[PDB]
Amino acid sequence: NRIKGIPKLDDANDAGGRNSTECTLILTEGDSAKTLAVSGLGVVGRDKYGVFPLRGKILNVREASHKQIMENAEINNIIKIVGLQYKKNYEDEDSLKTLRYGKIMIMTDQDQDGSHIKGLLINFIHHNWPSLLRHRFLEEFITPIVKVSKNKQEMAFYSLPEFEEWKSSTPNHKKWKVKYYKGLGTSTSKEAKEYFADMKRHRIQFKYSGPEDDAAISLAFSKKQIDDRKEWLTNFMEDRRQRKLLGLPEDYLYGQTTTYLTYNDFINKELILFSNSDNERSIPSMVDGLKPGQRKVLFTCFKRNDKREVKVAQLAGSVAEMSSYHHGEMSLMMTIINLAQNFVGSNNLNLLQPIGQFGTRLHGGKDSASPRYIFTMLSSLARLLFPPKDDHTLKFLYDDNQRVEPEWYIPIIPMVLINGAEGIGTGWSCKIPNFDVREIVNNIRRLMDGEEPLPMLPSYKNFKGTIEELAPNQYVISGEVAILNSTTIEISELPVRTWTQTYKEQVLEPMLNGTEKTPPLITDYREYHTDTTVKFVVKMTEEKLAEAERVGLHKVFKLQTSLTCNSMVLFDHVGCLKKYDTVLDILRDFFELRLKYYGLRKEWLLGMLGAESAKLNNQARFILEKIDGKIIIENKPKKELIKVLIQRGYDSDPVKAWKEAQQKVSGPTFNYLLDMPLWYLTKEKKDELCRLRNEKEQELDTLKRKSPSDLWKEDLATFIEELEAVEAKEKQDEQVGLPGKGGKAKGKKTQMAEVLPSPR
Amino acid sequence: NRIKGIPKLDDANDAGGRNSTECTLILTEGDSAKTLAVSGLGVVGRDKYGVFPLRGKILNVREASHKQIMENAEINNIIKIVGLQYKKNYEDEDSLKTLRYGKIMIMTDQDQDGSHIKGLLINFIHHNWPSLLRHRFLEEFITPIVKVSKNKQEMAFYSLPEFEEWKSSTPNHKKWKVKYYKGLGTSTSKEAKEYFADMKRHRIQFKYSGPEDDAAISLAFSKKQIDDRKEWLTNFMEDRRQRKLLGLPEDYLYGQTTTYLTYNDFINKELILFSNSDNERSIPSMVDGLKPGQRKVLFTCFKRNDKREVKVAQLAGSVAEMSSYHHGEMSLMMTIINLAQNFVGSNNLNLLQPIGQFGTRLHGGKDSASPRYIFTMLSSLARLLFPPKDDHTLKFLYDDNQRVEPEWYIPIIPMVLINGAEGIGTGWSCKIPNFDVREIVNNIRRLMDGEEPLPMLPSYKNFKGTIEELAPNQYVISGEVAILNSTTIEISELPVRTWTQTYKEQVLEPMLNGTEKTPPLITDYREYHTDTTVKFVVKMTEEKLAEAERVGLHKVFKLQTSLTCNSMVLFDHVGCLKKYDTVLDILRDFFELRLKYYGLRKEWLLGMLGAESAKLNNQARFILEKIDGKIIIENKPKKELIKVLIQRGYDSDPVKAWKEAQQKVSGPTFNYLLDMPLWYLTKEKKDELCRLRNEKEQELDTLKRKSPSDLWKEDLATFIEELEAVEAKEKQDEQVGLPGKGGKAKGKKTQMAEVLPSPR
DNA sequence: CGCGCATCGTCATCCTC
DNA sequence: GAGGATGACGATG
DNA sequence: CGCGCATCGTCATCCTC
DNA sequence: GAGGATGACGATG
Ligand SMILES: COc1cc([C@@H]2c3cc4c(cc3[C@@H](O[C@@H]3O[C@@H]5CO[C@@H](C)O[C@H]5[C@H](O)[C@H]3O)[C@H]3COC(=O)[C@H]23)OCO4)cc(OC)c1O
Ligand SMILES: COc1cc([C@@H]2c3cc4c(cc3[C@@H](O[C@@H]3O[C@@H]5CO[C@@H](C)O[C@H]5[C@H](O)[C@H]3O)[C@H]3COC(=O)[C@H]23)OCO4)cc(OC)c1O
Repeated sequence: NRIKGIPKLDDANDAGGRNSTECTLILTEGDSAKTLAVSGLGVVGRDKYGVFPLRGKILNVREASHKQIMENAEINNIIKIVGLQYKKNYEDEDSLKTLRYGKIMIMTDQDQDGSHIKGLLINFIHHNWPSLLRHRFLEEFITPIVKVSKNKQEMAFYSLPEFEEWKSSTPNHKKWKVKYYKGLGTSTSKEAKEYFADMKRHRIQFKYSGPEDDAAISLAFSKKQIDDRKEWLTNFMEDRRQRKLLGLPEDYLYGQTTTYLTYNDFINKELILFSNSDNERSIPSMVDGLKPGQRKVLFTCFKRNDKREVKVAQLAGSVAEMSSYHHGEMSLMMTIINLAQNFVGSNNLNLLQPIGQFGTRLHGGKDSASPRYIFTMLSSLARLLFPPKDDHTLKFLYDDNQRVEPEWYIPIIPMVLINGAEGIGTGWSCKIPNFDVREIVNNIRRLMDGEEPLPMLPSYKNFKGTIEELAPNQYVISGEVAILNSTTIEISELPVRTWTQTYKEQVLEPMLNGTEKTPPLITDYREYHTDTTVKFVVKMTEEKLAEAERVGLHKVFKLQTSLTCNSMVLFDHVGCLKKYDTVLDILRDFFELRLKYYGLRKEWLLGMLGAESAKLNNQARFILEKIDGKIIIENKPKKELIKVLIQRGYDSDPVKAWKEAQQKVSGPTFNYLLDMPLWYLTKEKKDELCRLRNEKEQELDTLKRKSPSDLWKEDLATFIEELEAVEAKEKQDEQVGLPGKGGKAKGKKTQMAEVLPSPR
Repeated sequence: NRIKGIPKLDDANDAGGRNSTECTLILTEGDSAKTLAVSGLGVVGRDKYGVFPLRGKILNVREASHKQIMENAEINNIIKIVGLQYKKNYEDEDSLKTLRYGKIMIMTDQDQDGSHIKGLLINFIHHNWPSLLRHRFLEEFITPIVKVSKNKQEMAFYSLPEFEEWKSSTPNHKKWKVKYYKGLGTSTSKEAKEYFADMKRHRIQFKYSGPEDDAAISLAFSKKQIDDRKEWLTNFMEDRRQRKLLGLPEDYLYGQTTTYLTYNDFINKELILFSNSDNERSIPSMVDGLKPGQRKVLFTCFKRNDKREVKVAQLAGSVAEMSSYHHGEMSLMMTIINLAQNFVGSNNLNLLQPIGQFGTRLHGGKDSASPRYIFTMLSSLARLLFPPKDDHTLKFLYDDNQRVEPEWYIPIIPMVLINGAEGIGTGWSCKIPNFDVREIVNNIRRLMDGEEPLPMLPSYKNFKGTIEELAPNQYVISGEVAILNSTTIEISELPVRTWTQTYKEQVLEPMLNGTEKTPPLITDYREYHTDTTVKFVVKMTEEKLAEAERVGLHKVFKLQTSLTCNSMVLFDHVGCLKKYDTVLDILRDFFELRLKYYGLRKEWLLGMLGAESAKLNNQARFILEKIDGKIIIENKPKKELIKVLIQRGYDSDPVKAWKEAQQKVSGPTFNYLLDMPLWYLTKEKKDELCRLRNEKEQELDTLKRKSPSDLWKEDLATFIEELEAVEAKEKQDEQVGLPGKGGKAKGKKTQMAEVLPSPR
């Protein structure tokens, strides 16, 4: 009785023989954990140790079809390794002895990712074998997350709140050399030996008491308890907000040694952190509409200038190095590719430039090449969207004592209304279609005036399809068809979410031949597709055309598309989630949040210009004094020079003062009055400085004269000019994409008016 | 008759039916070529087009065992796709019609890599079916390498000599916008349409006339014609040297349209370039002993400072970006890993620092983690090995109008004698064992004195094994065994090339049990292996120990290792290959090449110090003149100031003069006399400058007084101090690697003296 | 260096007793 | 006792 | 994101009629 | 003619 199916399994010495109850099956996530286990178990033993590497997410068997259960080979092989039988109750001790193993130990990192794997495993086990949750069948192995060392003294920490309490309870901080442990590649064999030297500290079992815990086990895995999970997340968010406001430290686990672990606290304390993290990283906020990955990428791009092009794979490492990215490399490259996509039906305004094959509009749009095959370059719109002067507005986080990206940004327009926010998280989701960019400026101007803004319509770049709204939060999108002759027909325009391969396989194949129930509808079809436009030389029987007209062209060819927008939940500026009703309310909230910052920017600009103004004034006064002549330069000591500078009414460095009043808002400094070359002593330099000192005075007087209003329009004027330039470049690209072919012929076309089923 | 084995094959419409002679099978290297073909053939057609992607190198069937032929599944599937039969002659037209295809078109890039694939394919076909080389069975598809564009005017170029002739024949260079085409990811569908628009230009067939060409076909594929290939490479190298000396341009192919292609020119012109490139990139030179990949990595590392650590995957992109690396990413990361390995038996002096798991000495040393899992940091020895002042000695290449790495370097010691040169190329190879680093300094000192240097012995870091040389260019290496008791035995030291897993599987398993012919030799064994040391608690019958002693301990346990060093072929400073005889001759040649550069460095340093010396002298004179006072600073025009500076004997910028005399070796410049701040007018600055101007004079007088000799020893003194510091750090690491265990017990040990078989 | 299984939740079709 | 067969190998496809 | 086949040539074992 | 079943989906394992 031995396993020979997969070679990756570490067959134990007693796996299949005597002492089946003492056989231990270890599940290791990822693949580096397998190497760590092979390197570490060489000292402890090999008899009661069978290691199996894990791939990743586990298929949820609680809600799946019978065909779906037999799909993943690995899940099926788990039974072959263990020996489970669905139609047999494992209640008697002999039934437990029958199994090839007696205990299952799973090990994960201190991150929240392992919580999902543990929950999926508990679901897979309890869904068919609840009675096995009381016979010491499951246990857990843990790892450290951070270690401090000073003078050969090490301390173990397994929780971030534990580390925070250690910092709050110990004096002389920044003395213990700190070392983070984000992944498995950091640990070595010498550390694994110490890890396996103490089993009572890491090898911790579980405990089950009362059926009520099973309800919690079902809480995160029931499709009928969505509102219950919503209330659960709401209670947790309220508790966290109250604790942060009161400043009381939260609770954590693994403070001292533990033998068992209750399921109720296990669900209420560990998996909830993964749920909160997934929700924070999945859906963007309403202020800037940017996800944390896009935020890190854009911040790293802002860090440099990037005048020339740059590789994607090379940029991903630079982003991960400074943004503290700890989610592999594939996800970041995928996010960069999604930011790079700008074809029709995907986005309306990108932050990069299309260089290479970023996926066409024919086959899924995901047929792009390797990130190193393709190149990229920053766009010119980002400079106007995020002005650099806004760097002094938001407060950055402090991780690793490093200046990192902020929590959000302040754009000139809501990005959710221009690129769409499609986020799927726990408790809620977000799906907002695109709109027109030209109407946004008119709406903002009308709102600045104080009039009721007109209702908007979902628009797309390079899309001539009309959209009519019958019921609120519901939209119908149809394409355009051209009838050249009573026999020939051509589809002019396709609606959103229409891929060439999918539409072909789902429409042309059933219509071409006679299916099991439908006669062959079409007689001929051709696909002269260009890079962006489509062509359909399709022939049809004239008699069948009348029936198609009576039924409906959009109905027969399936050109109609219905969408509903109800999940208007976004992260507020504070951090809460509120289900919204209309777009205009979101625009008004953004307008108020933006109005709050005109005074802040004005206060930051006011006085800052005055600082350099006074500095130049003092420099000019020093030059005039030198022209008159009182300060002897004949090897005078610096002490007398500083004394004269103080006695003659010369202030210190204003830039130093503004820098000092930034963290929380010897003696005098006069380096700037002595770091000036002799070129200042020339006539031309003095003449140009005499007006350079007034060039700043003009702007200072204008700022003292101008109001906080009338600035948004002046800022938008340059943006509209740049947008017209970008549209001219797009028209030039269309001229480049012009082969020299003839224009589309005019033909009869109609749009069907679907009866309103009064849905919702 | 259809193919259903692999889904990757693009089944043609006529593949298996009528018109078998007209069926065309296309072989595409890599995987991007398959996407390019799918994107391009959509316009031309799909009936007579069957595309198959290629994996890479092809197994050589001309010299392989019968078992080896049936190993690669892809090679076997090639027959299933085509329909070849080994025991059937395809001479009659009906036999050609029987095959599923009539023509084979292969396409590769303009690089030399495709030449190897084409040669392997020609070998695979001709080895069993020569008669098929005369019936239009094979053809070729080509791609561009570079394109120029200006004012909507494009020109195609397929050869680097063609591009050189175009540059030499056309005026107004740097006007046509150039675009390189190194790989397949650069080309787009719009370019593929133009590529397939002209078949007569790219689709070129072949021609065979006379059996003599077959000899050339065998020349690059015969294991008995090694000397013939050596003469062939020698003739080509001599011809290239003569053509470069005479300045005559070489010959190239694809100048005009061609219908056929002779095999003789095909072998003598295209594959020879791949052979030369592989030979240039495989074996390092004798001057620095660094391969081009190591050279690019080290140059990129020199470009930056790298005070902190850095990732390997992140560094690889930065190396590829500046060094013009066009060989993927895996090879560069593998080269970095090889540079990072410093364990016993691999290297003696690395250029990096071990951070992470770089592979242990237990399982092949190739069990390291992902390049992003591990970190790296530059060592401190590189600063002394390659002084920055040597940057003005060698002339860098000019690729893409960019300053790139040089062709070689000038180290203080020959790297081949400290890290080994193991290169395998066409025509020759190189395998040089390691030696002792301490003896190199003594040998160099003795050579500088003028005495005959003592013979050296191959040494290794942390290796106590003795080596005795009986015959020249031959070495015997043995380990050490400890006999604790008449029954117990332990192996103290293992010889070079001894891996724990391999030695165990090849020695302990046959000795433990009774094999088909040998009784069980050992009775027990234990493996208490540490990170570096080994332990063997092995028991043996006392009676069998006497027989083992009579036969030989090194002989029975296979502890002896024999190696011969005969391939002493290295690239000379000129570029030629000369088979060397002894190491001392190599040391003398390196000593002469190094002596040639003392005068060059002295000439570069002489005058350069004088330039800043005169500059500081002029600055001090200007300060003294200002103390006396003649130059009025009252808004005087710059023209009068320049006139006074000229009339008072003040020279221009010497740094500008040295910069001008570097490429081939308004009016005056006085910016440095006016770019000085007022701090120079202070007493302390003047007092410190009065001695700073003489600090350079002291070194200048010392250089004028010192000789070109006595500099190498002074340079080596700091290097020996740093080497002692590095060895102290290694001893500190050994103290870190000290668990606290007891020392190895003293025991009887012996080294066998093998009889000399007088080999070679 | 291309190959491949899933998660959270929301919704458009869609088909049969 | 000697010649064909088996792997060691290091950059690249 | 780990999985896997080869090339150029040189040489150490190595084993059987 | 209505309710359970099937995929669309976007960041990560
Ligand atoms: C191999 O070893 C491990 C794999 C993984 C998974 C994974 C799992 C897979 C799988 C593929 C992958 C792969 O992701 C895939 O990338 C693809 C690239 O973008 C587009 C094309 O499509 C993506 C797939 O949607 C995604 O699934 C890995 C990337 O990083 C991960 O986290 C992924 O196909 C089969 O099951 C986790 C591990 O432990 C931490 C492992 O040890
Ligand atoms: C998948 O598609 C393609 C693959 C290739 C080969 C390749 C071929 C392989 C194969 C693996 C590989 C892989 O290299 C492997 O890296 C490994 C990593 O370092 C150590 C561990 O061991 C190396 C292998 O020795 C090497 O073989 C590719 C890396 O870049 C290449 O050039 C390699 O295993 C099976 O056959 C070329 C192509 O066309 C351009 C392709 O389209």
